[PDB]
Amino acid sequence: ECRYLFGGCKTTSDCCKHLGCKFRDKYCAWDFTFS
Repeated sequence: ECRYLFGGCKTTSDCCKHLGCKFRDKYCAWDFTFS
């Protein structure tokens, strides 16, 4: 399920688009392109 900003993600492939799961916070933080 696309875990928007601050969405519990088990991995990077568990978040929305512009978001990326970082092995640390457990949530989904922006990550896609230079912005």
